[PDB]
Amino acid sequence: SMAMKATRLAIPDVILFEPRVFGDDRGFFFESYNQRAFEEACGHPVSFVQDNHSRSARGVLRGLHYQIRQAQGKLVRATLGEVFDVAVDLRRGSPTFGQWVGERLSAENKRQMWIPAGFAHGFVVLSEYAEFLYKTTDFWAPEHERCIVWNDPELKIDWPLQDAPLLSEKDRQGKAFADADCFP
Amino acid sequence: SMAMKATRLAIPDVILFEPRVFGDDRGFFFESYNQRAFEEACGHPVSFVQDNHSRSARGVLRGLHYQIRQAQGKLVRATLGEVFDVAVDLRRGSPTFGQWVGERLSAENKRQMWIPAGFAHGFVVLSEYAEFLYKTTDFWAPEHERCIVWNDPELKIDWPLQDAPLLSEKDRQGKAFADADCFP
Repeated sequence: SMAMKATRLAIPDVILFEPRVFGDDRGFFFESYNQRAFEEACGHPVSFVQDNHSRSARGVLRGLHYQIRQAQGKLVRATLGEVFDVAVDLRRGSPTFGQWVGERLSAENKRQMWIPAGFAHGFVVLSEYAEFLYKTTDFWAPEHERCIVWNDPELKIDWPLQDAPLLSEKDRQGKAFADADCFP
Repeated sequence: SMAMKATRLAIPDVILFEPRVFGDDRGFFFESYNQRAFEEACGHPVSFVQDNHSRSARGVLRGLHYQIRQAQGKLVRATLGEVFDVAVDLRRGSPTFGQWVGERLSAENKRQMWIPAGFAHGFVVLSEYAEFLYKTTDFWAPEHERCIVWNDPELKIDWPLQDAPLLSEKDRQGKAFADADCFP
């Protein structure tokens, strides 16, 4: 069925993609996205309207973000460095509501995650510096972004970390999972 | 067009040659290679810089070899015994990427295969002993040879075998087609 690997995770709708590479470390070529494979993989059509690119230093943790209005699916990867990327299922009635999955994505391993509408998203940087890019199905609007605090006790996420995250004020002020409005 | 038969296989760039023989089993003469016929057959110039000769016993399977750097076309035959020789297309964008073809080459049938740059190559010995020789367009460098495991499930190669291959450690440690770096 492919020519990039696709693997459903503990939470099935969340998918990990692995591009096939051609060439080697001194020259290589790879497909970072293929509408056909991606749609066959996720089982439905998708339109990406915005691409976002960011750079953040070791230990920066941007996180537990999601928009309830102007909801968005996100396809994320690391073109530089290594992050641990996390997805939380906040879908009304989901059998896996309140569950999370996480994976290391890096420029070396070239892995990506699709995180559908209805999930909260986050990552922490593990390398000296990380460059993160994602494609979304709708635009990032601050007036609509909610947040769940990274270190929430019930989610009890396994941050491969071992040093306090450098968080933004906003993310520090994150809501407790218990108090979090979730997705219809 | 000839005076050795040339036949394109299911994967067109891979060619099977059959020399015309003169004489018989108690004396015979045949042309194992003719720059002119070969170039007309394969459609472009070729230079061969190294010839390799090997002897291996029944069931030895040396395989799924290719070099991405110092890439090589290979023209192979059996001067003694019988092998089943296999070619796998690993060319970025090839319509037949991930496809394979195989043929029995022997000292008796005198058949040969041209396996261009961009393919992985392998053979298993079917006779008591086999002597294998090939001409390549660039030199065998171990520091560059990659390998796909002979019994890969997706390639699902039809090894006329019926007994476990005696493999080298290296070939045992072969990569899965899925994880294999391929040719730009």
